[PDB]
Amino acid sequence: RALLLLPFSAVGGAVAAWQGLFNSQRYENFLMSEGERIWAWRNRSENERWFWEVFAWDRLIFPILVIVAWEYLVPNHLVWAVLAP
Amino acid sequence: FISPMTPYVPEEEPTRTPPSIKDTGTLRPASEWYPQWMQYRRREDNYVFWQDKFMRCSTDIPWAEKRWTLFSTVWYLVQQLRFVGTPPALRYVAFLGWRALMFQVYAAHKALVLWQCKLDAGLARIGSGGATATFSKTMALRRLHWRNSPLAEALYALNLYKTGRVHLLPPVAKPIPRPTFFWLF
Amino acid sequence: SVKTAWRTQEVLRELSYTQLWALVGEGHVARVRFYGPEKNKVMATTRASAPGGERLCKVVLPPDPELLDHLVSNGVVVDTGVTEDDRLRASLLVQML
Amino acid sequence: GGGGGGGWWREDDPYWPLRDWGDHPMRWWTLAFAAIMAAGGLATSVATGYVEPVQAGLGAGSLLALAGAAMSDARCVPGALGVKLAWAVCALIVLKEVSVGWQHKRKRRLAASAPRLELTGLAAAALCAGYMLTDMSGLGEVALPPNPGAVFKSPDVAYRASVWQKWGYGQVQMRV
Amino acid sequence: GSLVCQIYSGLFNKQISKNILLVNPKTTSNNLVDYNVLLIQALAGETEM
Amino acid sequence: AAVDKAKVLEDVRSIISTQLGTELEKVAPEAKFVDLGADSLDTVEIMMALEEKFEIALEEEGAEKIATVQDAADMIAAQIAAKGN
Ligand SMILES: CCCCCCCCCCCCCCCCCC(=O)OC[C@H](CO[C@@H]1O[C@H](CO[C@H]2O[C@H](CO)[C@H](O)[C@H](O)[C@H]2O)[C@H](O)[C@H](O)[C@H]1O)OC(=O)CCCCCCCCCCCCCCCCC
Repeated sequence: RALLLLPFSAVGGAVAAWQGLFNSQRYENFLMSEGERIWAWRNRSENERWFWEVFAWDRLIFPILVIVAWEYLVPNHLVWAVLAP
Repeated sequence: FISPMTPYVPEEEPTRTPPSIKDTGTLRPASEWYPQWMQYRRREDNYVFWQDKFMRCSTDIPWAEKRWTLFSTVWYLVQQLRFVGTPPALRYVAFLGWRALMFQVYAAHKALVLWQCKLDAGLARIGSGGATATFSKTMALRRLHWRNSPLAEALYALNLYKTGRVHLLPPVAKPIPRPTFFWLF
Repeated sequence: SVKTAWRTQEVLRELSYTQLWALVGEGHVARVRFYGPEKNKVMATTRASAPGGERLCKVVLPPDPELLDHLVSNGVVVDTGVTEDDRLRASLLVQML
Repeated sequence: GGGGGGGWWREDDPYWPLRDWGDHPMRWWTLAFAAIMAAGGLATSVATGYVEPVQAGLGAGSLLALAGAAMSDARCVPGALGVKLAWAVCALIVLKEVSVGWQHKRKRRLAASAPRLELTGLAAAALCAGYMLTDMSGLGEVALPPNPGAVFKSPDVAYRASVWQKWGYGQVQMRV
Repeated sequence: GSLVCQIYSGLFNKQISKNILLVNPKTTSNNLVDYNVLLIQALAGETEM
Repeated sequence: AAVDKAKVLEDVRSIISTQLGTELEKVAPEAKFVDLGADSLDTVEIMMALEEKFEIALEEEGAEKIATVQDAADMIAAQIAAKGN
């Protein structure tokens, strides 16, 4: 009689409700609000983004790491510790 | 020398962005997109809803919010993880949860403000005998809109408790400026 | 001079074999943790009855086959920092890899 | 209770503490904290014999008293510098208390040492929060130097080239 | 503002294309920086588009 | 800012009635809240509801002088006009 047991329909209803939560005007309004907040934060920062995208590794951390790594690797020699680097 | 009556109050540059035109100021969540008063205004005079987005985020940024510091360098990572590092679906469900929680805390604050009005009447009776038993509705709205400092609240409560004078209010608290410590924050 | 210097965190305090042997024989060391790839360094956790309380000292030794017949002879429990929880976390990491 | 300006106490002008008297709101708080820090440090060093209480006592109390003197006219560069110095001293007190601890509070057990956050650290953190929540803006021109990412969309070719040259690039073609 | 927020939200990627007419009346001497191209370039530079 | 004062008055009357219990008829422009029998705290709750409905900040100084429904709608309409700036 009751085929409702083993509820694959009920476990797929979670995915159906998840899909129905978006593609609505509420989610479009939330996306536009997030675009406004992203625009505001991008205008606010403008320096930290350049520091983190250009400076932080290539001109701050990586030279320190390679100099420390080279001095940790090469023997205690004048050529290998000063002149070759 | 050219003293103009009132002692000259220096007008420093703003350090925080002015609050948005859709704000409520009362800890209640703002509306989703449209602040609902536009329907009670004429069309083509509601141009200042996008003219708040401009000059709140593009053209009138205070220079105290463009300061580069170590704290802002760290905080860029939090904001980047929030915006481009976390999916907008999870951001949306967290936004819904925060909206519901903020509505609940606004209802709690409104009930607390009404109870503070009742306490206002009680303290205004104990201090003026039995004559003054009202309460200041402007002070009620001031408590609701968070325009009062704790010192102002304590001074007003003490003032009620020992002389009455409901309609003698403390000064409105100024907005807190953004703190700056050199290169740290 | 604990009443003269300022407090500066809690660094280890390099001892020597002789120092550690003295405070092990006098019953001031509660636990030892042998470390080093060559296993020639020891974290000595002292007990509260020691003159100075619980301090995590660091000792470097020569290879002398008499350490056991002093430590477990008097009171000292040897230990390693890798427990079964750490081993199971390592197994989980291997599974993720 | 009689600080800053006058005082009336439940008769007339009841909200007199909120009047702008010309000084910082936290001036008497930082002066009182300087007094109790110097007194507590001297008393602790006399009672125990440790010299960290007096050295980290009167030494920080003098800085807080100088900051409170500089905050007596909180509309000037001395006022901004005084509130920044007072915040720095209180933040250093909180940092030392919750990271290193107090030497005279050293105990036998490792769990009894426990740097923690006692009443002095609580008071210094409360003063820090008081500075932040009353007034710290001022000397906001002192920050990290502007990046070439700030001046990418700047309308000033001279300013963009100055940042270009200062940050080592200099000879990169501007094309603007 | 609608275009900027649509761009920053990503919806401008999947939105229907539209034509917008711009009118800047002929009063500039020669070609001393046209404000229509100035405004559209500012829109594209602010949106990084 | 050319606020539709008729619409503002109609919604203000609706809010007042909705909170208290009366119909839209009983809430007349010239009617005092005192006539409707809203207590002091009830008048304050009505001002809170008006703030929530119109999503605006009520002019605190002057809320002790909101007597008529017409006065409430006039202060609200002035605030709607002053919001856009
Ligand atoms: C019908 C659908 C069924 C579910 C919907 C509702 C049920 C459950 C809702 C979510 C769970 C409980 C949320 C309660 C507190 C919110 C968490 C948080 O920290 O706060 C989240 C904030 C709030 O969102 C943003 O918040 C911004 C900043 O405001 C606030 O931001 C912070 C809020 O934390 C601070 O408190 C700050 O003081 C305050 O200003 C804006 O103001 C806006 O509100 C908005 O843009 O987001 C952020 O910054 C952080 C972004 C990422 C965090 C993700 C946390 C939870 C994700 C759940 C994913 C699981 C998916 C399955 C679905 C089931 C859900 C469990």
